Order: sequence, then structure tokens, then C-alpha cells
Amino acid sequence: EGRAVLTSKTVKDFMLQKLNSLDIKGNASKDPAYARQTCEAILSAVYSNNKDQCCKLLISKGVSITPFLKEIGEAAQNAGLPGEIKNGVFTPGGAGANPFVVPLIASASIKYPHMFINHNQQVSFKAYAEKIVMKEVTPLFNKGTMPTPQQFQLTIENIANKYLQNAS
Repeated sequence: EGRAVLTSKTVKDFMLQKLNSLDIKGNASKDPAYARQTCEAILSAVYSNNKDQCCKLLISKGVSITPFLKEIGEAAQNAGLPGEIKNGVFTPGGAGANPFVVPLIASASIKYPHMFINHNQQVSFKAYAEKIVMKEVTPLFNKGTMPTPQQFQLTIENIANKYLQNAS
């Protein structure tokens, strides 16, 4: 959108416009490499967001997300995105901070200084930013046997949410 107030969904909107114009699938369709980095890294993004979102509150309890990372790495292994592994733990190749949300949020961090001013706002910004690409990435999971972002995210979130609670 382009208003002097926007509210409710401003970046969310420009993030969605970027998301739409990011055509995570069109590039996965024109770029067979892009698809490799956008099909495995999308669910590895949720994987990583899981390790980011779950570990975010978990690092506050002083827990251990590695075992949970091991679980999203399962989904990340079973989903077809491998790359890291250690003491009975594994992680998907592109287990960074999301290849689409990074610049998607980087754009909004560059674009929306107002909404990204608070250190705890751009981190949460990428949280619903990963939820939108699931509409763009979903279709890359249709041309094969890959899980959807929502089916995989829920199964992942389910381990973030499982580690999330933990008494408190």
C-alpha cells in the first residue's frame, strides 16, 4: 500500500507486495537453482524460524533447542532439505535466517525504519513474514512430494510449541 498512515498492515502490506513481487515460485520455475534454495530453505526457514522462534523464548529459560532443532531437522530431513548433522542432530542446508524473509524483512528494515525502530519489532516482523511466503512457497511443494509450509510449519511449530511451553 502507499498511505501516510497505513496501520494494521503497512509493512505487512509492502512485505506482502514484496512477497508477491518476490515470486518465490516464478523464480523456482525459471531458476531450478532458486527452486532448490527456495523449496528446501522455505521449510528450512520455518525450520530455522522454529529454531529462532522456539529458541528465542527458550534461550530465556536456558533450555536446549538442539533436541528440538533435531526434530525440525527431522521434518527438514524428511522434507528433503539436508545439510548439517552432529551428535544425533541434523539441520537443513539453507538453515540460515530464511532466504526470502531476510531481504523481505531487510527491505522493510530499509523501507520501514518507523516499524523496525524497536529492536523487538523487526524480529517479530519476520515472524509473520515467514507465514506469508507459505502462500508463495506452498506451490513449490506441489510439483513433487514436499510438505506444504503450513503442514510442515505446524509439524515444526509443534516442536517449537512443544519446547515453547515447558512448564513456563
